[PDB]
Amino acid sequence: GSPNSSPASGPLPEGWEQAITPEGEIYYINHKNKTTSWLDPRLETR
Repeated sequence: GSPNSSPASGPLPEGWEQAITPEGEIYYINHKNKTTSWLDPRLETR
């Protein structure tokens, strides 16, 4: 969905980038206050 279909249904807004910890566990990074959280992705779907 290059044009948008994909980076629009599961994008990563500035302040929420997905990555992996040195341990290898997958988690989300909050650059807003430099903190680590395991809460569902940005959009998720509350």
